[PDB]
Amino acid sequence: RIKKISIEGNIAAGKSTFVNILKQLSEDWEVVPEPVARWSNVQSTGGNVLQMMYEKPERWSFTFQTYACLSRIRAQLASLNGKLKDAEKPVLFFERSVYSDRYIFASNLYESECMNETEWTIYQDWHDWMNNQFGQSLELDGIIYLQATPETCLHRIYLRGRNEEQGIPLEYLEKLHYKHESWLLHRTLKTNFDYLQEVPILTLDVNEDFKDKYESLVEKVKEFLSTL
Amino acid sequence: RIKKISIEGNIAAGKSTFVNILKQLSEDWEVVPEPVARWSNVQSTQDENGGNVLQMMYEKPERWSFTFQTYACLSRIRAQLASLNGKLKDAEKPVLFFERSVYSDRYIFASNLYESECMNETEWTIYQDWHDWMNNQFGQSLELDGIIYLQATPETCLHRIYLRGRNEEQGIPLEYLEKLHYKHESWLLHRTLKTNFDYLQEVPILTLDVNEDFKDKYESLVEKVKEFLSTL
Ligand SMILES: O=c1ccn([C@@H]2O[C@H](COP(=O)(O)OP(=O)(O)O)[C@@H](O)[C@H]2O)c(=O)[nH]1
Ligand SMILES: O=c1ccn([C@@H]2O[C@H](COP(=O)(O)OP(=O)(O)O)[C@@H](O)[C@H]2O)c(=O)[nH]1
Ligand SMILES: O=c1ccn([C@H]2C[C@H](O)[C@@H](COP(=O)(O)O)O2)c(=O)[nH]1
Ligand SMILES: O=c1ccn([C@H]2C[C@H](O)[C@@H](COP(=O)(O)O)O2)c(=O)[nH]1
Ligand SMILES: [Mg+2]
Ligand SMILES: [Mg+2]
Repeated sequence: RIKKISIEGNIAAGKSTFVNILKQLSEDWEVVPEPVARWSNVQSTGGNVLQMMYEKPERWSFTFQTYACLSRIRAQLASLNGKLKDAEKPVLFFERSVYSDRYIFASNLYESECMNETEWTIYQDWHDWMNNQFGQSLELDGIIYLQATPETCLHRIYLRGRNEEQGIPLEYLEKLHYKHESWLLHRTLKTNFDYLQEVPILTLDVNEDFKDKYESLVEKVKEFLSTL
Repeated sequence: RIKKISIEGNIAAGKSTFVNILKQLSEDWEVVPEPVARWSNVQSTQDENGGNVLQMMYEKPERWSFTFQTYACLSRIRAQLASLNGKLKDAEKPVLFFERSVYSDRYIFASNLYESECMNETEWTIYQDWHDWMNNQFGQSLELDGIIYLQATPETCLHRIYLRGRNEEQGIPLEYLEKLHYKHESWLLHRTLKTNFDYLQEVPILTLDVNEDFKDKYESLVEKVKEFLSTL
């Protein structure tokens, strides 16, 4: 019975950065980071299935997207049962969606011919099902679109220095950025999950370095939150 | 209220052949076959010609062992779960026969493919958690009440595989069948296969020797089933 909100955007736009700005001096706010740490070592509930994916996508992209998405829905679900339901005015923020996996990233790869048509049918059969009983409660109350041009994104992918993702072309980020605008701005993107069409969208321009200029966005979120 | 019973055995032992003799036998009896149909042609799940993932897994197992086993298990979990909600729930002595359980998927077919090196370490690591957590979530509904093992020599299975005519599996070596036979015997007969799900060790099994052609001489066996069920 908490306000579940997704912090969405591109590769190193600054999601995890703002997620940690929000984790701070907000007792009624706790964040759920995408398991990009647990995708790096694949062990018992290591091996790098993200690097394997980035390396031979026309091979591991499917195995990966499946593990990636499962790890999300596992962590997301588990967070609420525990944590702090008792607090009076709670908000739980999710680094990425279960939807962004299927509709922006896994779709992207399929189109980029990394996912065999039959790999795509399976992924979808799987996803449309995982989010029925497990992603039942786990439904969204709002999405925060951290907008950043693919241009800055690329500099900030290096600025990070994550080696698996250093061989990323602007053209890739560019093709992602378009799936984003199509989903969260223009809203031309059509999903199987029909409630998602109506839910709110706070667009924030994170092109301008917000590391020590966070105080404005946080006001604009506190606003967006009063709404829901 | 619904008794759940697994019909287990090696490839082409006579699971469906046996399960259809019992489906006819009573009104309070119903079967849940394995979705080999949706594996042969992978479709978009529509209600009011897709690839063959089983053929893919066969011709190049290095590549489709994991992909198939995941789909295979999902489709099973999906199908089974569906049967319980069906209209036959209100009856006196209603049983359910399942063509293979979610345990044979992992502990026989998936594990062997990992032993045969077709599926890599991290491919295996992923499978297991997935199968664990997924199965554990909403687990109570699917617990078996008993298992029926249809015992046939790997050579009988090779004959029945040929008797069937499944193009894709017409290349299955004796050794493959021989390997799977050992994993069934280990689990369902010698009862030495340790599985994560602990309830299993306490479920009653009924082993039958389908080495002789039962399409005709089924009378003896059924009566055994009937009495095995009276003791559940
Ligand atoms: O105001 C900011 C926010 C982020 N970053 C850089 O952006 C990356 C962090 O982005 P993050 O991983 O948080 O975003 P996500 O990957 O979740 O999109 C790193 O390179 C940071 O140094 C930056 O330089 N200034
Ligand atoms: O006593 C028997 C049992 C089976 N079969 C044939 O053997 C093949 C494999 O049987 P089935 O599909 O039932 O085996 P399963 O794969 O279900 O264990 C089929 O063509 C059956 O008609 C047969 O001729 N006689
Ligand atoms: O559905 C997803 C989600 C994430 N990623 C990868 C992209 C990034 O390299 C890595 C971490 O995400 P960012 O925080 O860098 O966006 O996750 C995918 O490939 N597919
Ligand atoms: O978990 C499974 C289940 C089935 N099969 C294969 C073996 C058979 O060729 C076919 C199913 O038919 P029978 O098991 O009914 O023979 O799928 C597997 O490899 N793994
Ligand atoms: Mg990240
Ligand atoms: Mg069969």
